[PDB]
Amino acid sequence: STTVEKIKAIEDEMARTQKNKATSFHLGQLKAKLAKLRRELLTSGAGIGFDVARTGVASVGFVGFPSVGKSTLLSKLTGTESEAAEYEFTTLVTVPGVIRYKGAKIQMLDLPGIIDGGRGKQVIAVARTCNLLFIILDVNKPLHHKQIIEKELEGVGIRLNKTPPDILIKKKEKGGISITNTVPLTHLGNDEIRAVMSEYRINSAEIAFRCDATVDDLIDVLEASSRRYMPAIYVLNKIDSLSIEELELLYRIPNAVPISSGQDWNLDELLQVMWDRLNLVRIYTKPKGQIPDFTDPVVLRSDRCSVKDFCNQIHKSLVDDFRNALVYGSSVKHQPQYVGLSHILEDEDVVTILKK
Amino acid sequence: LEKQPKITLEEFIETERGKLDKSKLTPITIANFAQWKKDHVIAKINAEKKLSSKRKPTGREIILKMSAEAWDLTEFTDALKKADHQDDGGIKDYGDGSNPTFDIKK
Repeated sequence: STTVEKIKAIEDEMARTQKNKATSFHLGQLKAKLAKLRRELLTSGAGIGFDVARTGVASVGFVGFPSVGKSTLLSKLTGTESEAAEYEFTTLVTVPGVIRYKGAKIQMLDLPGIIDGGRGKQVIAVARTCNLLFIILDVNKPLHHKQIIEKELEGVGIRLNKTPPDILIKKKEKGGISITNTVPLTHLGNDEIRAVMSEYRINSAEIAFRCDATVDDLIDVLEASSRRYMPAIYVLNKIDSLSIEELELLYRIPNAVPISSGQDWNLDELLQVMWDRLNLVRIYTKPKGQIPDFTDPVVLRSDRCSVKDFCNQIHKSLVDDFRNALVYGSSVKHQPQYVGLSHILEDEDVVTILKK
Repeated sequence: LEKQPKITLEEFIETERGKLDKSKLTPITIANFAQWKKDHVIAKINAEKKLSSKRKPTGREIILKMSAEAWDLTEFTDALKKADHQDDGGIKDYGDGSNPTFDIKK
């Protein structure tokens, strides 16, 4: 398409343009032109729950180049040997399997489709709607592969291990672009900010920087409705080619879990960290008379754990006859407390619902 | 050693790994890894112990203190866990996540 041709033309220009005081405005506009185009590709009911059935409280995506290490990894994590489709590179997404960890069903997807150089947009949507990604590397040759995986993921608006930047943009009527600043800005000039805002055809606005924002950070904020921020774990396979001191050293890299898929080393850690990053919320049900069961929590998602959500998870009707809920736990500022439907629960809260 | 500066995987490959004297390295055998793992896990436990003292107690933890010292939902819950567990045959259960094993089926 012309739109896919337009992207390559900009990537090309950027690569042959040296970066100085004189070129920075244009390059700022180019980055913005590029960002806008890339979002248009996502523009279309997509991803998990649509393009594949959602089969857990969380869905977790694996991204890696084909290898014996990665096949063994998936087989081992899921308990079932790789199926015919998990060996095809023309295939775009597979489900290696569903696991249960601390009571939560977690769907594990493999996403070879993200690496390929209608259905192409389905794999992208799936990737974007995962709760966590594992990036599988061979620690004997990590850089080339890491660089491609990241480019492809960033390219489709996924932001790995990031919180949205603290920039406020208030759109104005008159008087052009006005800029506020907390911590001094080491990466943006006003020229570049204007470059981005004008490319976005924003005549007049008030922008407040509470972070040492980069030009990409600003763009991310402008593109906030389509950016997907997600935890990613760098799985560094093949540590048996290293040494103890080298292994220790990998733990100085954030979000890395070094493993050996052959020996099983650190698979336990891998799963623990996965759980930690997914931030699911187990609620323990307690009837008025008896105690909470602690055996069968209802597991809610990080961004969907209201008392309302708890109720619905148990049965559609409950909301209609809801008086209130009695809650013990970290979500309430006194033990216990009565709360309403909109009350946001926290992992291992204990809950007793009451009838209207 | 304490709080040490963080590194990238790039930094690791390009400069950090090479600072090491290769003739002093400890082989990563089954035995040496087991010893390293033993200490690794012990540190986690010590780190967690310190965090526990500062974290608000969980609803679970609160009931447990209260223990150690009206809506009948049965029908809906029974049904829910039944549904939740019906496909259990094809799903590997890690339980509480302690001491997992990694046997492959089929």
